[PDB]
Amino acid sequence: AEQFAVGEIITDMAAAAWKVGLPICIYLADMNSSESVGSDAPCVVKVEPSDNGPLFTELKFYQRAAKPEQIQKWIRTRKLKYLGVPKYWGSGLHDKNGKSYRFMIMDRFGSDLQKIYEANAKRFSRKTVLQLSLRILDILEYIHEHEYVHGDIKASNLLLNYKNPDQVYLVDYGLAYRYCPEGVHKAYAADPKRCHDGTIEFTSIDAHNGVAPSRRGDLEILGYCMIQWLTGHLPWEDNLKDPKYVRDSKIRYRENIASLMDKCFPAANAPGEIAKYMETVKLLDYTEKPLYENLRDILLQGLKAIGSKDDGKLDL
Repeated sequence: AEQFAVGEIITDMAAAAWKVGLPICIYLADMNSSESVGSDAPCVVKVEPSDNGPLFTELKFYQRAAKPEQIQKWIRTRKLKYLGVPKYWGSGLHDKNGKSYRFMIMDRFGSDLQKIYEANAKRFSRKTVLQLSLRILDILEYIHEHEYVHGDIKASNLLLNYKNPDQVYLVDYGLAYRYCPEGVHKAYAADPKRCHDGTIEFTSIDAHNGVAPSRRGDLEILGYCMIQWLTGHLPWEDNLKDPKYVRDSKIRYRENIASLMDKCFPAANAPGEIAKYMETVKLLDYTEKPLYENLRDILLQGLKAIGSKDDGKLDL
């Protein structure tokens, strides 16, 4: 079922016109023109059945949090170079072959980080890991301040800007969670209308305990990615078919972070900014607002330690 005739012009709810291209159900897209949509198209159009739950969830997040001017204004005020939240360009409803579809136009990207990680024999340098994590912290602060948590940070959800390999973006908000609607934090409890536990090797202890994801969970997920990226491994990676095992290790390692460091890093040679990062996340209550700038400054010490600085170079 081809949802679009290639090269057709579609108009979104605000009457903005777009041309649809070849796929990369996501298709290359661009502004309406006499010219065809090329391989170097700046946008993609995602189309799903109108009854698809995740697309609606993702679209609401994009409308609410990723308006182009909204993002630019944040970038300018917080004095960032960029912000890795993809931009929302429009959406609508598309009926084809007697069925109803929903579509959304968003930024197009280059490679995901997982392909790059694997091509590098599953290692990122300390430099690369710290630079990635600083920008992810910028992203998490932004979405958290707009009432959402992601719940599933990982390399395959991190894409490079297709025209700038030093900018990384966090994608996939189909199972993102609105933890703070109208400024009222969700209680420490399960959400019946939510099925997802994240990705098993990276997910939060909260998620393992069947509680809705919150801000501390996102920072914890990022913690586990940092270790994975630095070392090629997590301690519980042998037994991911048993979520009981994975939660148990996580809980015990949270209780003793030095033993996590000893386990994951050689000898007596563990990067202290990572330990400090995890110690800081461990102190967070379920409903508590992280001190994002403190977390960034902890990472900045890692860079100072290795003879570098936050120069924006991901060094991939």
